[PDB]
Amino acid sequence: GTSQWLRKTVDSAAVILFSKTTCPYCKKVKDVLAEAKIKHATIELDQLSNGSAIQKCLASFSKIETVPQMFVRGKFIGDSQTVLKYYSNDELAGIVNESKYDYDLIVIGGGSGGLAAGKEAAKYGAKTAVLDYVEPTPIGTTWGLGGTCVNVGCIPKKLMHQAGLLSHALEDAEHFGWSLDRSKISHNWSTMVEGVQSHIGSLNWGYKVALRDNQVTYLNAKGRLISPHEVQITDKNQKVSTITGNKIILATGERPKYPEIPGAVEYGITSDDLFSLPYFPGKTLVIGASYVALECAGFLASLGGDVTVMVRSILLRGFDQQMAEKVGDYMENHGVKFAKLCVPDEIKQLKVVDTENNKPGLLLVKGHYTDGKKFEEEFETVIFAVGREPQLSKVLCETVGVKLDKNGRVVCTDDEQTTVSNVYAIGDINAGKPQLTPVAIQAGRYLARRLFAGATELTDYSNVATTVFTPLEYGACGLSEEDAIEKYGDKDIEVYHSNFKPLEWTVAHREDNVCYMKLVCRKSDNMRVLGLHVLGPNAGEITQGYAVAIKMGATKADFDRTIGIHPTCSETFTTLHVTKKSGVSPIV
Amino acid sequence: GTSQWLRKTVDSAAVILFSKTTCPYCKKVKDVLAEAKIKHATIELDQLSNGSAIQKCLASFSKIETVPQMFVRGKFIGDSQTVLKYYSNDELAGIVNESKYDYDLIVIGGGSGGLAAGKEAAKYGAKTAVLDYVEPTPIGTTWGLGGTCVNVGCIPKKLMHQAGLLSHALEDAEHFGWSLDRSKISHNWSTMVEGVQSHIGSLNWGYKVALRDNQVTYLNAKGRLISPHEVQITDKNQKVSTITGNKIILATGERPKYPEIPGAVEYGITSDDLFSLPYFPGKTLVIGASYVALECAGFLASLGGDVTVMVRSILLRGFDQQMAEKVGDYMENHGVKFAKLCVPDEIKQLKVVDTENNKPGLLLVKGHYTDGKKFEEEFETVIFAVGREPQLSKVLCETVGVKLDKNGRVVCTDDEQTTVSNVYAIGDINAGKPQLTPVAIQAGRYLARRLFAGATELTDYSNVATTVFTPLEYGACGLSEEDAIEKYGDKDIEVYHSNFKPLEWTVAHREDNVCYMKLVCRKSDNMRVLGLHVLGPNAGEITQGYAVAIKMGATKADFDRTIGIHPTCSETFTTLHVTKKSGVSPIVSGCCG
Ligand SMILES: Cc1cc2nc3c(=O)[nH]c(=O)nc-3n(C[C@H](O)[C@H](O)[C@H](O)COP(=O)(O)OP(=O)(O)OC[C@H]3O[C@@H](n4cnc5c(N)ncnc54)[C@H](O)[C@@H]3O)c2cc1C
Ligand SMILES: Cc1cc2nc3c(=O)[nH]c(=O)nc-3n(C[C@H](O)[C@H](O)[C@H](O)COP(=O)(O)OP(=O)(O)OC[C@H]3O[C@@H](n4cnc5c(N)ncnc54)[C@H](O)[C@@H]3O)c2cc1C
Repeated sequence: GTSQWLRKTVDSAAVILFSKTTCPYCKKVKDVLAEAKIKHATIELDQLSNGSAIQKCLASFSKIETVPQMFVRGKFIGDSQTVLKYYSNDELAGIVNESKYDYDLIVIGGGSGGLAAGKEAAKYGAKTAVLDYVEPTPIGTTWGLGGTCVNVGCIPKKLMHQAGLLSHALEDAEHFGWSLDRSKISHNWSTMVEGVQSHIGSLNWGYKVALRDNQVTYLNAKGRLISPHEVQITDKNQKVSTITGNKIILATGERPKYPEIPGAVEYGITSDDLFSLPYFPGKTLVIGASYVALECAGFLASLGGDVTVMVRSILLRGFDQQMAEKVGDYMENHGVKFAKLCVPDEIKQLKVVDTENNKPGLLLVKGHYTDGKKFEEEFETVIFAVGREPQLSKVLCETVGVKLDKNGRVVCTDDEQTTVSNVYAIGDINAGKPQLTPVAIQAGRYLARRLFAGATELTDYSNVATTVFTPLEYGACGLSEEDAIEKYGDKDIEVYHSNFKPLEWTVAHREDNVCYMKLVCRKSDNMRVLGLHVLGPNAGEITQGYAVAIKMGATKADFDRTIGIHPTCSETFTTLHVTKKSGVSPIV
Repeated sequence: GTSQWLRKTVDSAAVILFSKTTCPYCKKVKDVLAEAKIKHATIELDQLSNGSAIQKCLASFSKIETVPQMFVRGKFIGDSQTVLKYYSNDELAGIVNESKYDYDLIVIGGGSGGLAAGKEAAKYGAKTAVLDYVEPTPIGTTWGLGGTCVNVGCIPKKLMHQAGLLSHALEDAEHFGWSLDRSKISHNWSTMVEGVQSHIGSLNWGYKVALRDNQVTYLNAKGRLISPHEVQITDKNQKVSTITGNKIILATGERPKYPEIPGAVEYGITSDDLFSLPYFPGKTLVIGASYVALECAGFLASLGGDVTVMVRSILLRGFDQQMAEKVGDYMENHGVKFAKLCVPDEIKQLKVVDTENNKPGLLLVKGHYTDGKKFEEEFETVIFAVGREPQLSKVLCETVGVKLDKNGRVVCTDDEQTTVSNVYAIGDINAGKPQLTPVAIQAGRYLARRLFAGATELTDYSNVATTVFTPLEYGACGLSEEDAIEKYGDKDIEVYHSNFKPLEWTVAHREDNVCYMKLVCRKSDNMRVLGLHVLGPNAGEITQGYAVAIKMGATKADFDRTIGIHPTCSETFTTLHVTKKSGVSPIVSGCCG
């Protein structure tokens, strides 16, 4: 067992040090490499029960069995004696840097997973190179280091969500005694975008510098994979180059799909454009039903905008449809108009964008309904939230032969390994993995540890909790009710559910029976909580804690035994009693 | 033992039916009892691991082994044919009403635990009586059914807390692009208390109906447990009677302590008085350092008040002390003055409460410091929050023999049983139990079930999560740091921790590195999470979910495995790596990277 583990580890590590805490020579060397500013991976043999047979199995690599044993890229370099010998002449900084390639690792793409990976690898020695190029949107939009989430994703999305939530905090303030007129108050999109952009702006820098502070060579270059070890980089002005790499990680992410219809690319905008947009979108049509679509439709509405969402079939496909229904309903009951069962045929420009005045154009959206009826309306802005796609034909020469799936995504074994043994893929592009930022970060960190630090641990992609950040938030962990029903059958699935009202809402004279949560369990299995769902404020803060207990395989009995914190939204989980089969109402 | 149980179920349950889920004549008997509006507990034997043992063992009460078998108050009343025979002759509703005592249960205290228990026992066919009487405070303040939490506790507490959060959310709006100065806006306290009371009003009524709906006899009366089964009662106009009850539930709650100093009861108020006070408190002094003390100081400050807090010794005794300091230092930095190491000596009236203008008085607070300096300041109102005492001397007639402890609290077994074998106490009074609402409700329900439903499960009192609702909230679950070391030794205790900033706080320009969270773990036992602590927004919402995993015995490995939800405050618990004994600083370096 250990024979194969050790065979892969030393071969792939850049700067590694086998050691004991119990061996004095081993700790003395750690002191030296520290004041020599050498980053190395430390395997501690006294803290492992696979280790009993390592010193004996290091005879095949260096013909010795004493600790410490420092390796550099598969080949041995020396123990306490040879390390100090190489130190007292400045020769250590020259020996560690010795490399078969330009870099131990090249990371193509500087987004959530990309950056996370490069930063970790560098910690254990790897001379790392992270490449990031942002390709302009049709209309011309670009941004700094950080990837999707930082620049055009979670960060702006949630700050804008926040601006939107505060719209109703202002309303509620009045009921709680605060003497302010909500009617007289308005929102300045422009002010808000400055705020948001300024934060993103400082995040771009944070990263840029973070890589510097980690001996990670950051290049603002478009990377192309020409051969299993060679990456072709293009700079800000066409100077083509070819750095070599030992390990390759593909972390290039996705971009927003445009529907294949006239006028779309020319007059329509994606989420890429929305977050840095100079002027308030105005009367807006969102075309799509992804969490991206409803999130954006949701915060534009809250900022006093005229918002329509065009929906071809169902909202939030993949998500639990009872909950998606309740999400959509909340939004409809609050001004988001829906064009149900409807597609766009074309987008025609009625009016151009006024820059000198900072105001949107007018656009005409021609489309049809399912029953063939026409659709025709004028919108100031058209936003296209119809899925995202990886564009790896910009990154991969087919002649390297990295296998892509039915829809253009890197097919990987469970170690994020591609069909090409030194090439790896993480994040949004790794087929079948949930497409979320902590998922990519985790995937990346755990991969760096396996490659350049001899770790075993794999990234667990199951029961990864999510939050859709709509006007009323939706938090989820585990299977949707319908999925749970297909897996272990209807008679096996019990659903304990309930409506609830945040105490903050009572005085504020908001809805009863609109906030809602449910637990989806499997009775044959002790009533195992397969799935947790909640619609209400701070849904993500609510959900996060249970994602742990679910990972650990919680049952309904666990939830019951746990005591509530009062007054909170989240507690209502701890005292759930009404099941769906009983037909009893879940209202208060 | 399996038999030991059965005896306990037949002798205690008001109305119980023994059953199988598959047996058609059980289904018929069930349906029949539902149509005749009869409430009963049920035990489905086909889903009890000791099933065939209990069934054969039933013969000692009924003489039969068949199902179903109906029992009322320990009297076996018949098989299917017998019970069907009773149903169409309509004699059934009278056979369940037959009882030796007036009620199967007298609950004394219509508060959190009392109501919770009341409603629960009632559902299984136990005849139930909830007693509630609200003793007015010194200045003469009273409220309706519900208890402390409903009228003068959690509900008004967090509602006022919410109003304090809105203050800072008005500042925040401006940065997020909204058109308001929030520098000229003021807060109208009169409007807020109308709203807060309006709600407590509807909860008063709500709970009253709830009891009636479950056929619980609600008496707005003072309850004296005069004998093991006798409860003497005084209604609205000193008219006395007596009612009997098989089993008694004490859930009388505590009331706020006062100091032994002149002027206190005369000129000062307690939290009971605060949440209905018609005038704005004005320059307020809060004497204490309990969560009530801090919370009330917190939102009063935020609501535009001049607030000083006099601490005898330490902030939040009982709570992890590192967390208590941070909690305090926040409040100080946000305009809450603290007279530290300080106790009051007396209070004197300088102006009388203008009760026709909605304006406070003026009070002289003479006090001395830990060393001598003699403290002496004026305050428009003064609020005492020095802990809360049980008034069992007002309820429990001495001659019964129910053991109280050092502090006047009912000593119970871990099945809530007092020294008098049929009397139980639950909630704030059950000594040495965490004094919280969801505790008092869990205790009540679980008790009611054990008795009248034949359940076995007790209330788990270990690792109960809390959240102090100060300006920046404090959520906590399990052992403090000074207790994890104190019990398992420094060498065993590994503390992971980290500062954080809400993404919401960035644009709004609030503090980086004031929010803090930590995980007190134990090396030997696989890094078992013994404690979780969090200072930051929505701390209640954050903590709750983890209190479930903590319960099941969570290890750091478990937090590590779990993916974060981005962007949330709570997610910082999943990537914690920095430890204390390794020396690395908690501070989040920058907008990271
Ligand atoms: C509007 C929106 C909101 C979202 N909200 C959330 C949320 O709230 N919570 C959550 O968990 N997730 C959210 N996500 C998803 C999240 O953004 C992704 O899961 C995350 O970006 C995955 O990171 P990645 O490294 O795989 O790809 P990316 O972050 O996109 O990184 C890829 C980077 O590589 C660059 N690149 C591409 N090709 C090359 C090449 N030729 N050479 C050099 N560089 C290249 C790209 O420009 C890009 O910057 C949201 C996504 C969107 C679109
Ligand atoms: C300011 C404040 C804030 C709080 N905030 C929280 C919080 O945020 N979260 C939390 O979990 N807990 C909180 N608590 C604690 C919570 O209020 C108590 O833990 C809970 O109310 C205990 O319920 P109980 O049934 O044991 O007592 P109570 O709810 O007080 O029930 C006692 C009731 O019985 C009545 N009574 C007394 N004697 C008799 C008698 N002789 N006959 C008939 N009736 C009688 C009393 O009038 C009273 O209404 C707070 C407490 C206070 C004071």
